[PDB]
Amino acid sequence: KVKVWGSIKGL
Amino acid sequence: KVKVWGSIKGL
Amino acid sequence: KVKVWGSIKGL
Amino acid sequence: KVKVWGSIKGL
Amino acid sequence: KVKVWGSIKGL
Amino acid sequence: KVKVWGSIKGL
Amino acid sequence: KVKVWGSIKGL
Amino acid sequence: KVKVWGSIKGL
Repeated sequence: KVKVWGSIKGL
Repeated sequence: KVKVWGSIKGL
Repeated sequence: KVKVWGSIKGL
Repeated sequence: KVKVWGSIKGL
Repeated sequence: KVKVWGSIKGL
Repeated sequence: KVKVWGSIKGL
Repeated sequence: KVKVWGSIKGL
Repeated sequence: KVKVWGSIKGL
């Protein structure tokens, strides 16, 4: 399993 | 702010 | 599946 | 207010 | 697909 | 910034 | 075990 | 950039 997390830069 | 969360399908 | 949500800063 | 919603294609 | 919709605040 | 972490299933 | 890590380009 | 590294279990 590969987790993805964060926020889109500039938005 | 635009959040991102989940997992990569097939991994 | 990687979900995306929120709102654009400053708008 | 400008909302954002969806999922990243291919993931 | 990541959808974007709304209106610009103050305009 | 959207980060990724995990391991490939079955390996 | 095969680890996966980093960040998605362009985000 | 999403790096991958390790070894296959049992081999």
